[PDB]
Amino acid sequence: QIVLTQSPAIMSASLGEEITLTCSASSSVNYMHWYQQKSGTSPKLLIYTTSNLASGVPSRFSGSGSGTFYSLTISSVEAEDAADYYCHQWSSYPTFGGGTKLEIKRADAAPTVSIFPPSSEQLTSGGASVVCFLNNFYPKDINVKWKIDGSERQNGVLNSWTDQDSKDSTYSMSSTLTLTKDEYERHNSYTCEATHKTSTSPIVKSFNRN
Amino acid sequence: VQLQESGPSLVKPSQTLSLTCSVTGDSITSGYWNWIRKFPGNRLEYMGYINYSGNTFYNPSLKSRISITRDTSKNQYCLQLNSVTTEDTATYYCATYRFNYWGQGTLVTVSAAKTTPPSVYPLAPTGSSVTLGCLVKGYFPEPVTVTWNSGSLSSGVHTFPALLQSGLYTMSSSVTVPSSTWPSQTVTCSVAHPASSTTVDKKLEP
Repeated sequence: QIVLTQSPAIMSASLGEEITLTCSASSSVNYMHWYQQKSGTSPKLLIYTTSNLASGVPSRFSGSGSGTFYSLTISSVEAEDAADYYCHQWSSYPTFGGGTKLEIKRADAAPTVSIFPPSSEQLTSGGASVVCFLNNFYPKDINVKWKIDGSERQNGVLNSWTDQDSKDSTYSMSSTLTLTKDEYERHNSYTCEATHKTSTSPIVKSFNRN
Repeated sequence: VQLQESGPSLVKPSQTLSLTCSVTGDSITSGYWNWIRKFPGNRLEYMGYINYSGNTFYNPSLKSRISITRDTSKNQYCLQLNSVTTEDTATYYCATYRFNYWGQGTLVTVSAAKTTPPSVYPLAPTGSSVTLGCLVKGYFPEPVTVTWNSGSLSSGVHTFPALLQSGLYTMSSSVTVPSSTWPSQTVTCSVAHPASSTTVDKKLEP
């Protein structure tokens, strides 16, 4: 099995830049295919047979290389170019590269924070989840802090990051604090705090069980 | 050209994994018709194909337990994988010649555990815009698809990847609409869980 190495694992780019992604092979390869996979969708053929532009693909994509080294070039990088990119070789044992993720750089953005109390349905089942949405911020690095009646809480929280948005290059996060109905009704005030580098002053969303 | 994978989402270990790819637009009497699977960690593995004249070609490491057949009278081709283990848990795709067009793909999980349907909890609260959501909790196995108003709101929707908890999965989805839209108009999240053959439609109340 021919090993295809893609460097680097993660590629950073700014709008309007021209980037080059590389694919190194463990042995000689006659031709290389290239594939793009955006989030939520299926992989799509960009370049086939080293340098041939596939249908439904802009001319700003171009593939070069030969032997054991092949390159994918993207000119005028747009926000929609945020995806994973795979190279591919066809032989008696076809393989794919490990993939290169293209992250898009952009202006810093503060998260719009929304907080939600447990639903009437979940409480009836005896559960209680408090959900906090931190949508459309940049960069990805951010911490969320849960305060129950003033005291910080770390147990029972689960955080999920989206992939980089293809429209505005931003990120979103979902923070869920899960308790028992008894534990939830044992306190009154519930607060989630968003500390992002866009401001020293955190963004605070809260409600009272009253 | 459109491709569509279909078949069970759960296969007990040592049993046989079967999937169908329905092709519309072109006939499978031309070109090449491949099967490809993807593991967690951006790992793609080519499985095999069947071509225009019925010839097959398989991944050497899969050849001993893989079979690809076709039904030209239905314009479909099938995938058969025997004696599956946990290692075979992956997202299976069907794709055309040179992998030009792919199907939506389907996540097949190898396990002896029963399917557990998801509970769908609404997320509701001023502002010119309002953020709504649905909490999808306590299901197995992956995945689920959350759509708002039959895809009418795909722009503004955030799909947060599922995380594992106590053997059960939990994900969430948010949607942002003009304050004029909700709750003046009905906004409903539809959660599909194919493994349990379950669809839950939760309406957002103010």
